[PDB]
Amino acid sequence: XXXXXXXXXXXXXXXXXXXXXYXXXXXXXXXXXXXXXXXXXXXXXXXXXXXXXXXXYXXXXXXXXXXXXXXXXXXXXXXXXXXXXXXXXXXYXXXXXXXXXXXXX
Amino acid sequence: TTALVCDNGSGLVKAGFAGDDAPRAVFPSIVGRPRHQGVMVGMGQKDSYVGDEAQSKRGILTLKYPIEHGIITNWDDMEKIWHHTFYNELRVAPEEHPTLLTEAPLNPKANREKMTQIMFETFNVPAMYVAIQAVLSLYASGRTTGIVLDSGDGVTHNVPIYEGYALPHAIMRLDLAGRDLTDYLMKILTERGYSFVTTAEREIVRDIKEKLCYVALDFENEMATAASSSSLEKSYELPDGQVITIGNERFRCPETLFQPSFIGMESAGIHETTYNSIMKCDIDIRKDLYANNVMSGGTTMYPGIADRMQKEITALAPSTMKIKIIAPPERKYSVWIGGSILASLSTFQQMWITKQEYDEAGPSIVHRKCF
Amino acid sequence: TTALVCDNGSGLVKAGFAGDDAPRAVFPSIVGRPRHQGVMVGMGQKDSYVGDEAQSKRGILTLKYPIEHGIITNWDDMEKIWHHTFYNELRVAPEEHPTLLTEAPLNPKANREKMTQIMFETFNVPAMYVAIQAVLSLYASGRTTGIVLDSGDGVTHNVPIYEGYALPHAIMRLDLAGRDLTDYLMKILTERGYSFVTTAEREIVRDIKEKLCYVALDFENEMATAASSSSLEKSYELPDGQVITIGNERFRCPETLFQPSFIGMESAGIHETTYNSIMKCDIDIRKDLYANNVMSGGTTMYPGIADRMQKEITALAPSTMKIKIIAPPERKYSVWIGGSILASLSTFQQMWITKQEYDEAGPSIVHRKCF
Amino acid sequence: TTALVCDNGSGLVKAGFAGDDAPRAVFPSIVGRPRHQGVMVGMGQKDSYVGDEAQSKRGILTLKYPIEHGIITNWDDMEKIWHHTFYNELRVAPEEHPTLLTEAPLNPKANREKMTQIMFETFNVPAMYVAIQAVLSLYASGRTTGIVLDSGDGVTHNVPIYEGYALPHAIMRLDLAGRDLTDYLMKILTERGYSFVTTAEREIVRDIKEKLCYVALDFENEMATAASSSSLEKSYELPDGQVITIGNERFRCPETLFQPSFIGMESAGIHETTYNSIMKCDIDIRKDLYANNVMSGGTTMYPGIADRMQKEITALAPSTMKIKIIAPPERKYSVWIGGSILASLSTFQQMWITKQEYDEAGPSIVHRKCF
Amino acid sequence: TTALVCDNGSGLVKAGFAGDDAPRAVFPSIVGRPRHQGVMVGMGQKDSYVGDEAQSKRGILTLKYPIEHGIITNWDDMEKIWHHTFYNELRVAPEEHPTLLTEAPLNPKANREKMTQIMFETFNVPAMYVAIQAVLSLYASGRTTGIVLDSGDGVTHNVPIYEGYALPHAIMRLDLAGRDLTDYLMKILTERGYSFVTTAEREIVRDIKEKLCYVALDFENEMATAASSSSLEKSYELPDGQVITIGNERFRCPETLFQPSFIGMESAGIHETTYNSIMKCDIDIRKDLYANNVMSGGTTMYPGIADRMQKEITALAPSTMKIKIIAPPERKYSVWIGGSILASLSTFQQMWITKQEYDEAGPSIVHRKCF
Amino acid sequence: TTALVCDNGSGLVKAGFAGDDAPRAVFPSIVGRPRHQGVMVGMGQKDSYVGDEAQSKRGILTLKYPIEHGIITNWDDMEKIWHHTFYNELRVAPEEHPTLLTEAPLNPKANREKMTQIMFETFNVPAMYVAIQAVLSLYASGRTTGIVLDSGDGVTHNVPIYEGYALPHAIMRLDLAGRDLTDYLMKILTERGYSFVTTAEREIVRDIKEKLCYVALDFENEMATAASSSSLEKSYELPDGQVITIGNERFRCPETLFQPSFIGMESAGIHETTYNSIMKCDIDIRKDLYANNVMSGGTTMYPGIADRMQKEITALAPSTMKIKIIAPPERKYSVWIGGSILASLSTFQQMWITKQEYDEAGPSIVHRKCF
Amino acid sequence: XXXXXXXXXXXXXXXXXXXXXYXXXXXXXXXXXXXXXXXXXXXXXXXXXXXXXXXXYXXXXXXXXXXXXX
Ligand SMILES: [Mg+2]
Ligand SMILES: [Mg+2]
Repeated sequence: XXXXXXXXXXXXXXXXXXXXXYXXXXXXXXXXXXXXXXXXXXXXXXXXXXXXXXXXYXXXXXXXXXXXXXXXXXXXXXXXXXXXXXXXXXXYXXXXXXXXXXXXX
Repeated sequence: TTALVCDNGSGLVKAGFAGDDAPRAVFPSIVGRPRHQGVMVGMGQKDSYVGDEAQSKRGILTLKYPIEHGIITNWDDMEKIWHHTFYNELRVAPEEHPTLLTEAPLNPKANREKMTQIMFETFNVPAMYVAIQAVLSLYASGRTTGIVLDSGDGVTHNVPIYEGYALPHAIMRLDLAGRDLTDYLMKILTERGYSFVTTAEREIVRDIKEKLCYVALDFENEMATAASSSSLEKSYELPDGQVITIGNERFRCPETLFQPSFIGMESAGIHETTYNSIMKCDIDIRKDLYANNVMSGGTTMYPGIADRMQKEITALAPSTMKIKIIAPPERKYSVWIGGSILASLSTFQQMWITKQEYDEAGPSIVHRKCF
Repeated sequence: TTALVCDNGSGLVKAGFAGDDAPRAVFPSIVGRPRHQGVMVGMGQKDSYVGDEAQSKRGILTLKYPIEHGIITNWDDMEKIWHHTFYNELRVAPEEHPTLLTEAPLNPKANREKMTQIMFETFNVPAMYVAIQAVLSLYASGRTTGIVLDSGDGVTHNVPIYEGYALPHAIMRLDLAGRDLTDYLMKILTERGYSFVTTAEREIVRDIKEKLCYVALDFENEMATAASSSSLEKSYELPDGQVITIGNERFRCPETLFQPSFIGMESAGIHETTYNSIMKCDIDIRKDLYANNVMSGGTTMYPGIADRMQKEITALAPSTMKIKIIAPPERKYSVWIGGSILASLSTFQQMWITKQEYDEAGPSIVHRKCF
Repeated sequence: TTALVCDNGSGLVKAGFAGDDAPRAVFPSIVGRPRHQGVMVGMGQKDSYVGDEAQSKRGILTLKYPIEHGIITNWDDMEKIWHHTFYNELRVAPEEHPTLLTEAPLNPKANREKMTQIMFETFNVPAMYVAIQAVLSLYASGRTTGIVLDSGDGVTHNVPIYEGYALPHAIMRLDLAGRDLTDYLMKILTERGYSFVTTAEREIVRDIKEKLCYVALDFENEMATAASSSSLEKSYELPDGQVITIGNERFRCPETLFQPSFIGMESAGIHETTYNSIMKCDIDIRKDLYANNVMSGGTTMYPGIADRMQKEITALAPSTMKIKIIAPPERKYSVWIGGSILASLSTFQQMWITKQEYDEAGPSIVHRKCF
Repeated sequence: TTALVCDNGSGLVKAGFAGDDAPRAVFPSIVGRPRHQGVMVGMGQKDSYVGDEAQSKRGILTLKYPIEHGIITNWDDMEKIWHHTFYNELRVAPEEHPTLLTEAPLNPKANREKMTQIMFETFNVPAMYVAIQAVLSLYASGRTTGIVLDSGDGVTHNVPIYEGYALPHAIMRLDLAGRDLTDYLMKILTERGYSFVTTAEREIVRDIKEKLCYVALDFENEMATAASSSSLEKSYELPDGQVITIGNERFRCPETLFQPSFIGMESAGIHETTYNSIMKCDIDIRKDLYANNVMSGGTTMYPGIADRMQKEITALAPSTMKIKIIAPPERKYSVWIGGSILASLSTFQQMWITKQEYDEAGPSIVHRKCF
Repeated sequence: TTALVCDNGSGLVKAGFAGDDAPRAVFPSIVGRPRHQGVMVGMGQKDSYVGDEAQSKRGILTLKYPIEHGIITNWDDMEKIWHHTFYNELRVAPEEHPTLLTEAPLNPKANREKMTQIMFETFNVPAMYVAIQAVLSLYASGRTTGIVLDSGDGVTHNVPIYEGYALPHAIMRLDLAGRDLTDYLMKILTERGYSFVTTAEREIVRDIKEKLCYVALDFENEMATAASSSSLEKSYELPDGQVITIGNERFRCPETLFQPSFIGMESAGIHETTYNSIMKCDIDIRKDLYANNVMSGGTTMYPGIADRMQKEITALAPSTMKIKIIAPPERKYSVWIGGSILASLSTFQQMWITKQEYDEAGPSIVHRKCF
Repeated sequence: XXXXXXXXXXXXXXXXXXXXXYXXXXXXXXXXXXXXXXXXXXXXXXXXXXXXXXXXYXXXXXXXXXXXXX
């Protein structure tokens, strides 16, 4: 005969009982604006990467420092000098012989 | 001051100060509203009900269940729950303490962002944190390595944690939690066909899951006993009304976890998930995890799970290597217990979010700052 | 007669006669079986399904995926696939032609030995060959030198080939292929948390990888735009059902190739692998390979890879020397195309295995006779 | 006071006082760092790990290996290693003793100059010396003449020493050491295709090189037995997890030393290197060296090397003249043992560098003062 | 007809008709063969390579070097070289001309006897001659007296020739040629330790010997500048790949000639050899040779040799008497140029061997007929 | 006391008391010094070596040869030799005896004057004498007349002695001694071209001169046999290392004495020198010398010399008159033996120099007092 | 009440669904008997070695022929 509390309460209830609408309205709508950060979880990623690859790890030291390798008046070259002195035949023998042989009494 | 933790792992909701052994009291996180014209005019109409208050009143109330699949579905309902729990049980004011939040892992950002937004704005509260279940589960269980299964009301977990670190690739996440299982129960139970469906009626099943269930040791052999015997069959009352008596229909329910055909999905189940998720994780660690295996909360309550678990891993493992599982007494509280420990140590003073950041940067803060 | 080539590089499976420009048709190599009681008795039950037939039927079927990591996992499934493809598409009888097989390099002998065993016994077939992907990739791309990256469904490759020769020490082999990447996608996607896991559901992702992805030019800067802009964000339907809309979550996926933390392993990634694998190979050759750089198949499909590739090599190379990459139109077919060329030249009449050897010596024959 | 020697021949690192028979303890010279978010907040995060401490912890750590090819790659890592070893094992303070350093011969000056620079500055230490491996190897082995092969983790050596003198032209230096060999092992092993690549996973191979290897007496004949027999095949566990069983793939590995195709280089190999390097050295001496032939360390550990060595030299020598080799029990310690002797004799008091020179002249001092 | 000369003084190989000013083209006398499985089946496999063809292809080829110490080591390789050079460059047929051969003096008969045997039999060729380097060097340099130093790839020479005659007792013969020097270079270069050993890698050094070397004027004083200055240091690229920068290590190399310790031998070196070898030769002649002093080919290319030469002879000579040296522009071609003159004059029609003798008497013919 | 004689005729050095039949022991008069860095620090470095001690040690030592052409070249080396021989072999103190010295005749005064100066001053020694070789050679050979040829390491002699007198005009003196011959050997030997030059390597030849040589009876005819036969060819080892096999190259060496072209000089050779030097000496004596002809030491050791000698003198003599030669067994010792006799007879007590004169007059004393 | 189609189909499916068993059965079992051949890849090794070393290469000519010189 009417539209009533009774019918209106019916609508109220069904509304309360209807899960699909209210849950969809909150969850589905809120799903879309989900995310903005430079994640710290990704900080782990970057750091690991830093630890990861030889091209950073080896090259940072080895290109930089193995650039400049050397200076010495080699002890090995001391060997060469000594040997050449020992084996400059023309120096020792002919100096000694010229010195002595000139004197004839 | 002092530090306070809410568990909103779904099902009954757990809240308590740091350092008490067990939370002060516990609430289902039911929310319910009137269903019928209010016809005692003498009655005060209150339009929303929560907690054991609702748990008494249920019959004319009807339930909404504010967490689906560990993601909290509808905010204002949460706000009712949350507000009620603080003021009515805790007699606590939001300024008074840091508050600690307990999260399903690997699940959509929104729960983080709004949770923090509400709790810094609606309540205004010194410090906030969100922590992943397994971490707490380890701290309480006190083995720095492990793998955890904790299947609550909501989404069910495997995380290996090695001592001091996460293996987030490792992790598996499943919607098999006890709620959905329980709703499967009815589709069994109508076979005997004492039968009822409404929200309150569905929670009535929860009691039966308390009393009458136990885990199949072996499924075929149990069926053979089912042909032989009635000890499988026990007699139980309605919460009020009838005596009801239940056959294999009791033990068959948990089997769903081992064989999730019966409400049908494919992920090959808890145990095969576990061994899968290990074999994902790397080679050397494995023995420790084979040693240290830890379980908690809603599903684990069932008698017998640990045995069939051992049967399953002994199936899939090369038998050569040690296997065992832990089944602590306190499992249903475990999470919040671990949270209490987590709250206790001064390092969180280094670690909490503070209001200041929330001033100076958005909800975005969380997702960097916490795991 | 005439000569025929199967591609069983995993993913869709490619088959065609020598000298056609492109294979006649192509099949996913899905295999799937029923999941549910068959309840139209009017229906004929067929218990196994493959190919676009399955691709239609999927929903109640569930998938097995018969190639893990380029090694073919389970023989009888292969036999279904293989048998089906010949008879149903090709209308070809096994005696009729030589058949040519396409292999991940440097991977376990068993696939060679059983593949040949089956195909000489189960089918009886004039001539068999197994060829390494990169070789075909060069022939089709037609530069006798090169280095190849082709990352299919399955295990992902670097081989330098110098003109006319192999450098087998040089070679690097990685399990990073698009399949595993795709399964990582879901662990991203649940952040927005429109979320689904089952086999068919996982293949649904493949479409999104078709449409919505593109490669990060620079990761930080892209994130800065992510804070600025929504052009990063596009709106896409379920194959049926909803509209879905995806943020940085699209472009973030390919980055895994450059930074394989996100499903975490260490091998420092494609680009660093490439420069590593060169610097393994010897000194004089290098310039040519720096010039001639070639890519194909599953991953390469993404827009933009070539640019960041150039950025990476220009990072690691001494800039002084030339760098470029090739990005041919046809990459996804490339392998089989090269195979067609490989089949064409009469020298394989010198080169095929014949039935006679298989009579007179075992499967052992292969491993001498082919690379 | 007393005199102390570090071995930093790569691989495990050896340190001990003069006159003990064997060093107090030994450390891999692994260095490793975290790979994953540290998620027990209860854990103290320590960011760097070395030594058996790391050797336990490995799985989440990932390795850097601080010596490539006997040249120490990255200084601060060394400093960690070095510092740790002194303080933690030795309980020794840098002022307390001279310290003695053990060097690959004929390799770039930088390792000398920085090593000394650090150890005089960062530590401040009474006396420093750098000595070439072969010299120590002789002293310990106690034959004043000889030729030495000692192939460690790092670059692999031939030096003839005649009694009391060097023949530095004679010397040959090769990157074939066991590390690179081991990494070749995996490219074999994936044929059987139980297969794993990461740093920790690579060290897992080292154990297999301990247990399962032995040297080919004759390569063809062994292959013939491979066709005949399974005694060639043995069954072995993962360090944890599976049983694994390995064919010719065990013995094939060492053959690389005799035939370095398999990871391919040309220098015609150990044995031909040896006879080459003799025939370089002068004519009269040769018989003695043919008599006195001495081997040590990492590669020599394998059973059987000495036999095939004799086969090779008997091939290349005119058979007329004596040949034998020494295979002492202690080879893996040998270097440090000899170092201990080297430290003992008072003549090094004449010989050490002292701080005073380092004051009065630069790092340049070393390169004159030591060999 | 017309008369044709091969230079097989080792290093690049020089060939040209009589009376052209300079040979038509020039070839290294590299020979090289494949090193790796040939894996483009499209490629034609050719199994042997020579000449700039090889010089391009090198990287996968590996070198044999067919002349050690001016004695040609392995005949069939020579035959490849020789055959190739005639047919491919020269477009010449063996009947067509006499051919003229260029020899290290005072070295084993076998090279004479087989060279002739091959060239009369394998090729059949009108006339053959073998001539000693110094003779040609004089004719080209056009001073009938002299002393010659020409140190090629191969064994390094002093012959005084007086006008019109030999003093074969006078002659000195040394294995110090640029090849061995170059291989010493690497044992220097690893001090800076950009370091590479394989055959092709060794030839890469040859380029550096072209560009970066110059001769020490005074060794000590240069070292003093080495302490002072970096002009001693220059920056140079890999043939492809890196920039490389080289210290005293450039100039130190040639010093080996003056002090052959550094790859150690005793013969007291070039200059002392020269003065020794004079003072062997008789008394009256000497002034002329002191005046007429002539140098050519491989080593002489270095800037500066002549100056230190003058310093050395002014050291050893009684200063009273004239000294000078010749450093012609064309030295690297000189030998073949002189050969061209040698070929031109009709008197060789009197002088050639002819086929007839080879018919009527053996290889023995040569050793009478030529020097 | 007792009387002692040093032979310093070069080559091995001979020392012994008067009246023993043969000297106690014998030393090469090698002197040698280190060549290489001393790299066993355990080794004591001794910087100079002599005698069989050096003869063992040679390889790293390098030789100086302290007597050229019988004139002793470098005094301090001599002093080492001399000192060593007395103290180490002889166990003799310089005061203890007269010492007797053995001299090339007709050669520069300096060797006399310094020899005496040293031995009276550095050693202080009762009596000194210097005696000409031929005199001793006669006394030992015991024929008062004769002519002597004794060609040691050093300068090679003819002296006719008539009974009791000298014919100093008669005498001929030649630098053809075995040392220079041996160094010619190498310039032969490289024809077969097993080839080596360094000092130690040159002494290795000395052994071959021991074993493999013999004297040409007739040169042409021997060459004819060389064409016929291989008995001319014998097989011989390196002192260690190879077998070596030598043709006419053995016998050709001694021919140099008969034809000194091959290392070229003119003095028409031994035999023509001898007949020349006779025909210088006067007319009547000649028959005796034709009868009495005597030879000794280094060259004479060769088998066969005496025969060709007789052939040569029978060529040049008028055949009418007697010719013969003596070839005693002991020739290599002969000189010192004769010296022993010379020492024995009391008349030298009349004859020695004494210290007193050296006090009262200079070195000048010698040159009067002795021949 | 039973043992049924419903449960039996469950078991069937699970079998189909269990990846560990079927994949392990084929791959792990077939992994062990992998290899027997005189590899042609090693033929390359041997041949290269033959080309590799002076002791064959120089000595084959030089020992043989410099034997007879004259
Ligand atoms: Mg593919
Ligand atoms: Mg030349």
